[PDB]
Amino acid sequence: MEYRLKAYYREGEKPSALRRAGKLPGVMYNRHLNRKVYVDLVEFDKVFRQASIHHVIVLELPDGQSLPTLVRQVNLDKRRRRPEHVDFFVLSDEPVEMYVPLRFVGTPAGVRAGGVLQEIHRDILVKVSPRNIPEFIEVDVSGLEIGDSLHASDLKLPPGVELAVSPEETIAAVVPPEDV
Amino acid sequence: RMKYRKQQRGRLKGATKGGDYVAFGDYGLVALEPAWITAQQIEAARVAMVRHFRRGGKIFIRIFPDKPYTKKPLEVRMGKGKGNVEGYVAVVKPGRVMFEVAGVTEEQAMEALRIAGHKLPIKTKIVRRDAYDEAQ
Amino acid sequence: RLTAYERRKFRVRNRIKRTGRLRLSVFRSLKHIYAQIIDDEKGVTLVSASSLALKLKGNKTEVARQVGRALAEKALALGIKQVAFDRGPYKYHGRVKALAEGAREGGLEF
RNA sequence: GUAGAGCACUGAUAGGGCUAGGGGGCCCACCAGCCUACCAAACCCUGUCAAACUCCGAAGGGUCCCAGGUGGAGCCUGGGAGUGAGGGCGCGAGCGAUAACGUCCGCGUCCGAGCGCGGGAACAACCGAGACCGCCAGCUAAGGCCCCCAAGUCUGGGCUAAGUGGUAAAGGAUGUGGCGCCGCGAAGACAGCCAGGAGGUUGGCUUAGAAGCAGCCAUCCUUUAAAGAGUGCGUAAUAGCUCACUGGUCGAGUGGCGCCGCGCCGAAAAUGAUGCGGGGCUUAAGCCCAGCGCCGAAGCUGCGGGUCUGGGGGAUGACCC
RNA sequence: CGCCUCCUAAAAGGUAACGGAGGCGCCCAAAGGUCCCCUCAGGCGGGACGGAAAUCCGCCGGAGAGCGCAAGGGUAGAAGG
RNA sequence: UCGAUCAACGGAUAAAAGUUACCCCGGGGAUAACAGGCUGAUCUCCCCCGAGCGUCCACAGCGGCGGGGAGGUUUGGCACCUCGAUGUCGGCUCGUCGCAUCCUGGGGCUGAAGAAGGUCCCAAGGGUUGGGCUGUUCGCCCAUUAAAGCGGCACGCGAG
RNA sequence: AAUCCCCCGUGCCCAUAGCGGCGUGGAACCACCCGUUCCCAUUCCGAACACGGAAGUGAAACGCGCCAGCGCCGAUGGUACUGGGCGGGCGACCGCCUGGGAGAGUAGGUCGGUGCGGGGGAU
Repeated sequence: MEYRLKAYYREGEKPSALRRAGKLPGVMYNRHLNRKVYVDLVEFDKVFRQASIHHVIVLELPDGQSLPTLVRQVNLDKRRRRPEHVDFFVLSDEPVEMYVPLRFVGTPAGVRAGGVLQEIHRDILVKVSPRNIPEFIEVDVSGLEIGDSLHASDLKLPPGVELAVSPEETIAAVVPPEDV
Repeated sequence: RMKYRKQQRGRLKGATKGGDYVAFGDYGLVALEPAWITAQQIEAARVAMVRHFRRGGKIFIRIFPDKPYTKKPLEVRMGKGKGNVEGYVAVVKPGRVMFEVAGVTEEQAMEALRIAGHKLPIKTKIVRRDAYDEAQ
Repeated sequence: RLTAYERRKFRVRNRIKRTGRLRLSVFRSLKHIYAQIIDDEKGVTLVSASSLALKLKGNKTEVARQVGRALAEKALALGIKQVAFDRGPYKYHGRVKALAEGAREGGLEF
């Protein structure tokens, strides 16, 4: 869950001041209708942090107009961390650009195996799924060694289907400690 | 080190900021106040880590042996073509995304870094994955 | 692509640089054929050559020479008095040699 | 078109997927199979760099015309010339060790050549400021006001207390104070307390001994103070010890990791000592933010004078603006 | 220790350095004129003497092959064949 | 319109090499050499981390790898004082300060029984021998000794 | 004559005028098409260029419209940069005031808009 406090003024001087209080610039955006609303960090963050929040949208409260949104971009801060501008898109009904949180279990044959461990490359999926993506899209296997690897092909796609990604290209693979 | 089959003799000198950040495994060592760092020192860390980590499951990388540093002569008087190639290394300056894995699962990795860099050569910090990142 | 199209754009750009003010654009082939006059892309375009008023599709590169001489005088007065040249999708021996002589009288006026 | 930037131009290069070039491959005359052991043109994805790479691209600077445009410069013609090597500071590239009151070039200031005053202790070039000459006149810069010495030992709100003031890094720490955060089961807390520290817990090897307190893992059960697959003093196993628990005892707040601003350790010298000196640490101090106030320049105003230059009345002067 | 090219000239232009790099002190009698035609390397697929790479067929391609000679500019809307 | 590395390329001539510790005249620390200065190369001393040795024990004794300062010595960098003048070595004689202290003591530590070593922090108090050979200070060697230190001051000393 | 519309040419705009996918037209265009003595032509062939004409067809070149997969376009915000004035630090260097303020990065964007001659398409 999310919400915020808008910017009548915008661009530079303002976002800076924001920062000053403890507010970072925020872009509220919906298919070609745009408004600069501004970020109260602390909380902002707890929220973001959920991360489940960054992968699977949430609802925000502005003025009193409860609406659906996610981050489609973000300027997180050079010299350290935290940000420089947080970016969200509220959706109508056709969400195609989806980097849905992805989980898969490489049930043993990996590290309990030849020492080799499994490297997670994809871990998430930017496929398609209009106003319909879980907090957890997932897949599984039982091999993590030899010179073994698997990807977008093997994949195994659930309910709100649609691969906006590619004909396989490394969800994960296993490498040796000092070989196997 | 490795800056093999270069192409030229030498660089020059400056420094100020760049583009290192991400994550890449969740066992991260990020610089902060540096500049160039000996490809060697570098390997140092490499070692440090590698060894600590029960000595097997691979770490990853980060910067490179990048440039050719020259003290030219040996100690002469100065006016050589400034020639002489000699020490090769990294050029990372604004807290950089230095990325090292293994499967330590813990403040164990911590230590690994701890020394690796404590060593290495600067004011620096370390962590994990904190604000993902979306590409095309 | 760039190949034959260029056959074209080449006679093009060269023709173009050429500058004695006007150029007629002949056009090879049978009913296809027909030639229209132009100058600087001021925007304008003097007169139009030969509306398919067929005279002898026969062995007539002369169907040609005719439509030509025609256009020749057509413009000749069509647009009071002037001098220049033209395009051509080829050398002057057949269809095109023809539009040529046509023009040829167009200017010759005898 | 450098900074930035980006990577498709070229060149780098790091973990990745596919692929062949070295290969096991023998079935060994329709001579083709897995493995893959392969360098990968590659491969896309994940990755960051380039003054002499760049698909993007400025921050200004360049300049043509119109307009500001008088200080006062602006222009052309002309005779009298001096330097033709200089350093410093700031920014931008060289170089040098990214060393030097080094040396190379450039934008600016500079200092000489005026740069004579303030000044920061005293210091050619670091902040202030242009001295034509007066004043036993007043307003100010910078930067100052306990004193040595002009100027509040002002007020207000803090934070250090080591003397930091009064040069230093790597890095170390139950420093000091501050977050913005964690434990409060008054089903009364933690260090302090009391007692029990429970029976199968009794090889698995080794059993000379594990029968938690010898090495290669065990991760279950009953059972209540709630339960130690026993964190620990140990030898011959074993036998004894503190809580890791009450359980009761107490209860009422406890042990933390990140991010903060102010200090200590780290940092040993050569005639003697030192923040300028006296000095001073809740004004006297110092660091930070708050506001007032007076000091102090040949700098600025007010009595006046000298002087040249445009113009103004040019009578010789002259006077005045 | 003369000249051309690239960097540093820091974006006008334009500048040292015992600063980086690297070429020329030929010729081409026809690479000198103009008219007419043509149009790359390389990738792939299929083929006589092949047989990583000729020669021919079949597709593909901001043109990265090309232009005596080095670089840089250009540039096949050819200066290129 | 021809001859021409006049190619140190703007090119004095056509036509030119040397050597001076035998030397001599002009000015400049706008150039070396001494030392000084600033830098620190650095070497010396110290300080971090720990791979790792120390049967067992990381750190009693030790440190891989890499890292971080102090100081003004050694081998160097520069050019301003100095070229109307600053005598450079070795030694002598009289030395003066300094501590990372050698002998001294005070110490915690030990892989410390004792004794004896060795391992750091504190502290300069006095003290810190003769010869040999070598112009050499350094050095190696003889004999002891409680011990027979490192070094600052143009590597102190020619107005001694 | 001088209305828009179908077009065959032939013009400015450099890839939303592209690749490629589905469609679709010849009546009239126009293309391929027929054949070659004759213009004139292939260092081989009229392959192309060319001459020489009914046809046949609309496959192929071909014009619009739908399709955005690749490609091309590529804002709002946002940071880096920095023109200029001031600070904070021995330091490499950090930071503060005032105008300019690309890139990439989700948007979302497109499968051209039109100059003129004209066969002509609709008394």
